[PDB]
Amino acid sequence: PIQLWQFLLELLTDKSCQSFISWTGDGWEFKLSDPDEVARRWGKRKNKPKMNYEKLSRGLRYYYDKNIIHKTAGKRYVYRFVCDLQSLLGYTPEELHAMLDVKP
Amino acid sequence: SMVEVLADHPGELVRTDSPNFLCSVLPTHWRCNKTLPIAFKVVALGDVPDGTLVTVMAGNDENYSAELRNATAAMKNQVARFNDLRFVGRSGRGKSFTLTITVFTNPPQVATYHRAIKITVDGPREPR
DNA sequence: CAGAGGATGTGGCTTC
DNA sequence: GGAAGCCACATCCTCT
Repeated sequence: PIQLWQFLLELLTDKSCQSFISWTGDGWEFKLSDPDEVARRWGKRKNKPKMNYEKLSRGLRYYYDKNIIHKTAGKRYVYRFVCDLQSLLGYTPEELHAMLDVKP
Repeated sequence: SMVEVLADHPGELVRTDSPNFLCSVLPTHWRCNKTLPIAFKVVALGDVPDGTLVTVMAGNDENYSAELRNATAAMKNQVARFNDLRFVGRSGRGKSFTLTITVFTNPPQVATYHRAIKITVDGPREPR
């Protein structure tokens, strides 16, 4: 059993995926630069060949209430974890950025 | 009066613990936050002037006071037609909510519909 | 198009 | 073990 936000967190902590999903450099804010690739990989991980960005984002919208992820208004494909990731990862955003050579 | 009204529009009305009011039959088990198949209505046998407000509360041993939606209606020609009433709160495994209907006359009146409806996250569902 | 949210239907899991 | 609950989407869809 894997959840959308956990999956996005995996992609965001693997430097190989930085071409399609990456942190913005601002806190826990991230961007799906290539929404289709994330969707495809999300579809593959759940075994849902038809998965696309329109349905993956519906998944993200349900998180608005659960205070897990919020949208960054005005910036296409940009969201931000609002839960306590530091607590869960044991790293501040600045430390995690550095481990991944995140370019703001 | 009550006998004629129940026969007026047969099968769809049920008795409250109050002799001056009757209400729509509710499904035995329904999905929380889902629209009811039949619009819930409260009928007044005695005289209730139009405009009188009517509300419903739901609750039982697990949930003293359940979250509802559109739980307020206005009497018109002795009928309070709730526009899309909904049950958001859950009533607990194997349990049903008890409805308390309050008709805002002066003085207020209260009619009760015991063990009226079970509300769960899935609602009536096909066997797996 | 992107994005908010409502309405429904499913598979995975946990509780009795 | 199974029925009945809870969850997290997957799918569509209306609207801004």
